[PDB]
Amino acid sequence: VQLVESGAEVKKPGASVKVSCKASGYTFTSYAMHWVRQAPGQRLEWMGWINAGNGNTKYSQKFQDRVTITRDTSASTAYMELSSLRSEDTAIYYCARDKVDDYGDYWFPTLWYFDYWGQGTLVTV
Amino acid sequence: QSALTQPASVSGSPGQSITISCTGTSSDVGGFNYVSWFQQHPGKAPKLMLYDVTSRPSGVSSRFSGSKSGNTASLTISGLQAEDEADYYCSSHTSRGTWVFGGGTKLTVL
Amino acid sequence: KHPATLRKYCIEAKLTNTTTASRCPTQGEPSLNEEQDKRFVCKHSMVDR
Amino acid sequence: KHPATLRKYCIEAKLTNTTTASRCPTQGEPSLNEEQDKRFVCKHSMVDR
Amino acid sequence: MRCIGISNRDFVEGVSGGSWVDIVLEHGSCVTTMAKNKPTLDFELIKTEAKHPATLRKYCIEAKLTNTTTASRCPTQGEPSLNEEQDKRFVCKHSMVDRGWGNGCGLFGKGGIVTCAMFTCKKNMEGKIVQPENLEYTIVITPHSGEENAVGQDTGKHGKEIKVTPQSSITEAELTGYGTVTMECSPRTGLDFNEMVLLQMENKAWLVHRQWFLDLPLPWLPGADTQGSNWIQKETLVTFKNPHAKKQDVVVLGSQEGAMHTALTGATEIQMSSGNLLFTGHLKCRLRMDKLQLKGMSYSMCTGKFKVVKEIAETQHGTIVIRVQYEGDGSPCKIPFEIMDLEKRHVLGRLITVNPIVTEKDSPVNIEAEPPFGDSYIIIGVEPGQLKLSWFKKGSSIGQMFETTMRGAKRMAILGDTAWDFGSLGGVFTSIGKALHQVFGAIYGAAFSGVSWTMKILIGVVITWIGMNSRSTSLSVSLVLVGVVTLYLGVMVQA
Amino acid sequence: SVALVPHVGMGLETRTETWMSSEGAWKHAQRIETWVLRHPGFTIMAAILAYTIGTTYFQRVLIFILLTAVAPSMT
Amino acid sequence: SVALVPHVGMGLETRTETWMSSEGAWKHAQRIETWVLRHPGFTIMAAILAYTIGTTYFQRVLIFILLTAVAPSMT
Ligand SMILES: *[C@@H]1O[C@H](CO)[C@@H](O)[C@H](O)[C@H]1NC(C)=O
Ligand SMILES: *[C@@H]1O[C@H](CO)[C@@H](O)[C@H](O)[C@H]1NC(C)=O
Ligand SMILES: *[C@@H]1O[C@H](CO)[C@@H](O)[C@H](O)[C@H]1NC(C)=O
Repeated sequence: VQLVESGAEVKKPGASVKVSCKASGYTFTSYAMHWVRQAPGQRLEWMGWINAGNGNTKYSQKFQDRVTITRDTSASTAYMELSSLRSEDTAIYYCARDKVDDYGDYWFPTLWYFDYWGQGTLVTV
Repeated sequence: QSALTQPASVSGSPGQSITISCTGTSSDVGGFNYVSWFQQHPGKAPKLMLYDVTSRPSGVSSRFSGSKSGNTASLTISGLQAEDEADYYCSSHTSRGTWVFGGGTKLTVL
Repeated sequence: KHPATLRKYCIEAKLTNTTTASRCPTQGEPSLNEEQDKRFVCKHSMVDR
Repeated sequence: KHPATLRKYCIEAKLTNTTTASRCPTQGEPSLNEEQDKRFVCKHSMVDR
Repeated sequence: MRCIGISNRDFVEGVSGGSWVDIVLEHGSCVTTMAKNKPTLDFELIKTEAKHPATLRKYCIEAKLTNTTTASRCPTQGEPSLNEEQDKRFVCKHSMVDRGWGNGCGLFGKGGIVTCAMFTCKKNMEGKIVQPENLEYTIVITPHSGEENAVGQDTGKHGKEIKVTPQSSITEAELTGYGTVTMECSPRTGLDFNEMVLLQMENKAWLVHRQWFLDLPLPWLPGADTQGSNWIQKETLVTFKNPHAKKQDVVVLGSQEGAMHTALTGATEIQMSSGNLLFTGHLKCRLRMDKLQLKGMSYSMCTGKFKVVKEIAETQHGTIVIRVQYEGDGSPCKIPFEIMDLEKRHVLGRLITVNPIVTEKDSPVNIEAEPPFGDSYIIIGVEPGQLKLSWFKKGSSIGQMFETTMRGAKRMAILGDTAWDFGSLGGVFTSIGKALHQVFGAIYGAAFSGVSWTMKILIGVVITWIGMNSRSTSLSVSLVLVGVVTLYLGVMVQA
Repeated sequence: SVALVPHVGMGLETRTETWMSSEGAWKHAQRIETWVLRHPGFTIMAAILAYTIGTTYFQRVLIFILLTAVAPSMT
Repeated sequence: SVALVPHVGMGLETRTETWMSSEGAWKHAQRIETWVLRHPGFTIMAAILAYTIGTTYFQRVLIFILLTAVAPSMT
């Protein structure tokens, strides 16, 4: 089980940066793919999750109108798209997984959520 | 459903036992057992040290123990080896279906 | 001529912004900020925990 | 030890921002924008017009 | 041990001489099986998938009328003609309008009139059918071991998932460390999919009766029509209006999606996107435990100290689950666990996680046990450092018996004539009961098909009254029994 | 219409929530309540007819309830 | 639903033809006939119940008619 993201990206303020996480070593469709940011020297921050089984999503209120999360089942890749970027969005973006229930609904997490992360993606502006 | 509170820094001489506190609300930490502790070394992704308040992953040492009392959940390290020096982040699945991460704490060990 | 509208009825709606909140057993009911607003349709139920 | 709040009951309250809306007879019901907020308490009644 | 924390969990106790037990699985429900020398297992039907569905009929729920043409005939000249009238993609109607000198006829009477509009479907609902050979049920067998989750293992839980298809209806689950279990399932009886239609409307799907689907009053294509230019029953979705016998107009009858949603009440909704997943089925299997064995039976009792790392909690089923951890010398060892009285001179409760063992020292094991009604004490460990925990169970034995009888009656109401196979170990009484229930259920389905629950209650009351006021005692009791049964079924139906 | 053949009584019922079960359990009975509230005149005549038709007391109530149920649902 | 409460008995009926008068004149009776055809079992049971509950041929026939008409509509 390994989660691989894209390379670090540098964006001018007001632009939109899209990052990706590639899920290998496990059934992509059976897991929910979370996005967690961390400003340099700040705490972690949950952004939202994409239910790769059926594409359902839930974003943190702080990103509801800006962050977009999408999946490619065949590519086994999740996408994190944060438009209207600002100065404060300079931070390493991580991707963490969480198994969805037997029916792919994913409304209750598993106690061991975020067990596997990605190395993170650095976005600067 | 706001950021959990943790001390900015924690220190402890090697071999001592060190305790970290994560204080939430009736929905973040006092309502559910979705309390997980993450260890992040600088320049690296976080590592799940504990989950379900007390449980730890298969590869996690037995020196890491978690407790939860009321709205506060605590993480205690016993051996406190040099490899235990890292930023420790607390998280919890809130009642609204979101995730809240504590501010994080740092262990200096020496 | 000049009939005044008496009542508007909805024949085709659409639901959006769905949200859920849960409580552990014996701890009463959960609270959703959207419950205050009257344009959100809400319902209380119990699920096994 | 560590009790969990189950319910919260109001003993002393206050009312502010009272507003009213009236409808001419036979024309239905009056409508208030604040009637859509659940922190506003409302009542419908009929007056002589 | 997934079957804890679910309110529909049901306990199957015992196997037959051949080491097999009959169990009926359900999607919402879960089954926990306990045998004397076999480990406790949790069986749940998680996924039922119908594959390769074939469309038998398309129904139009939102039509449209576009090219309206009309032709009029003067009185006493018969009905007029339109060439669109024998076009199948046009809906036509004949009527009579007043004709005279003003109209341009020259005779005073009723003149035949015909109007035609082209019928176009804007939205439809596909009723699909699946061959019973294409059902693939998915089951999960998790050994109720007490082991906690492992991150490193390829399977985080030791639950094993076995797929049962109608052709390959015999399969064995290999539970690592516990031997193997064999399921001899009967998919062909779980649902009669030759009398079912997978009715997919716009973005939602239901599992509905096939005659009900074929008797719907909507325009329909046969299902093989790619062009969609020959709708049948077009008049059910249009109205022809002739007021004052002066004109004739035809209008479409409005999107029928909401009327279809109202007509779908009482149909179980099933997913029909990215596969035809039904989460409402039940499956009957014969569970063979002969190759299933307890793990660590050749271990010695633990001599060290136990600490509870997860406070004892009571499940919804009247059992208790606690999580203990071991601080002793014997790496793998049997956990001493008893439910006794205060003086420890009587054994009151029985373990559900049979043979609790401690494989790894720094690895808690969580134990499900069934304490007796009232006060009881859970003793864990041996005398030096032994931990004794008190517990009170708030029920009563008569109450549990009543609840169990209610649960049995409810499963009879749901799985009529198949409930006998939920815990059967063979036997003459079980077979006699199943045969009598089959006969009576056939009669009941004949005499109560397509009737709402209120009608069921009314008929039950009438039958009970007839039985009560009956001269013969045998007929009186039989009718009162029939009335009570149909009253119960009407109360419990439509869920 | 299609909504008048609701698929309520066609067997096939599992231990899973069917479509519009809680909503549609009493909706017909509530419809009858509203109809009887709006049309009390017919109910009186139905009671009179039930009383005059059928000799036993059980018979009269059976007829009255049947008529009051058919009336609104005759559409 | 709304379709379950039609506008047929309102008393506002002029000489002009109404919305679906031609179509809906016999829809209910056709639907009852189709229901009886599809579900024969309940019809025989209703006949037996009406015969048992009615002392006279008028009571039996009326009760049977009411039972038959209510069963489909009640769904
Ligand atoms: C609902 O979601 C939309 C996005 O589809 C968003 O623009 C809007 O602000 C949300 N409104 C509420 C009340 O959540
Ligand atoms: C209500 O009244 C107060 C003064 O009592 C005023 O300050 C306020 O703006 C009014 N409206 C609201 C929404 O508070
Ligand atoms: C129906 O009317 C449309 C209007 O644009 C026209 O294009 C089409 O050819 C017509 N079809 C007929 C008259 O069959």
